Amino acid sequence: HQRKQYFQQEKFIKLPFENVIELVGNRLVFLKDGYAYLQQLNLLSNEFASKLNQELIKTYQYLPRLNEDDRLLPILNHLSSGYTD
Amino acid sequence: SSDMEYYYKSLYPFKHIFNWLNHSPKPSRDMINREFAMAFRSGAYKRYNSFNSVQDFKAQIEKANPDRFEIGAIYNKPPRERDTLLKSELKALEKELVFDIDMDDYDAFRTCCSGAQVCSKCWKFISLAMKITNTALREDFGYKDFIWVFSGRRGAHCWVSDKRARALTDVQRRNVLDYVNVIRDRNTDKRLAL
Repeated sequence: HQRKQYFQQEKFIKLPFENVIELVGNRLVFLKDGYAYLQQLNLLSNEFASKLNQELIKTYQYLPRLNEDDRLLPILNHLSSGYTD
Repeated sequence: SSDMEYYYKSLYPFKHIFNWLNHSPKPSRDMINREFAMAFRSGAYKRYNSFNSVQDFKAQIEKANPDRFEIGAIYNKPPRERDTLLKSELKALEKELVFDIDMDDYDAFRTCCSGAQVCSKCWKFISLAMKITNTALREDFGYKDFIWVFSGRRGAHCWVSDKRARALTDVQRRNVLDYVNVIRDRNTDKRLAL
């Protein structure tokens, strides 16, 4: 019943299967007449994660050009290591 | 050898193969830059062959007299000029999407023929194979120009020449394959558990 309720509110995306081949191979997406009906939030989440990871690597490449300013690095170090009568 | 020479001389339809391979009455880069491979009776195998016209096709194929020749893809540069190019230069661009179906995987379920034999009774497996495959291509992928060609003994080759299908990359071809290939494990001693 919870799944049916969630499905009733869930929108879907119509697009070519050629852009959703990875989902197609696992039978995660319903197909008709060459179109794929995307469980969309998982797709948007995964593309966001991958894009974010690529941008993270880009910023890690360009960071030795950012270490020159004094006001930023202590803050970045503190919020990086903060993860640890 | 004499029969094969005569066959290439007077019976094989060079013009129709050239016209379908060029996809235009006028010769175009789809033919000059397409790779061809000839397999000889001695076992020699020559790749990177290409033809610029129907007449050049005829002269080269009659002169070499191969037992069979196989079709390659369209390249950015003429394959016959391969020895003048670096290995990285010859990039494949377009090839008609193909399937291969054989009786080899059905020997565990047929008794009308044993080993390398075939008749109408066992051909029903292959007929159902084309039926399901053609239904898939037409309904799910929308392809129109696909033709099946007998493999010579007991198999059938699919050739999808749709402009969308020719230009599909390797990953897209693999995706279509694993889409159609439901039975990934061909052994009969274990449950599929699909």
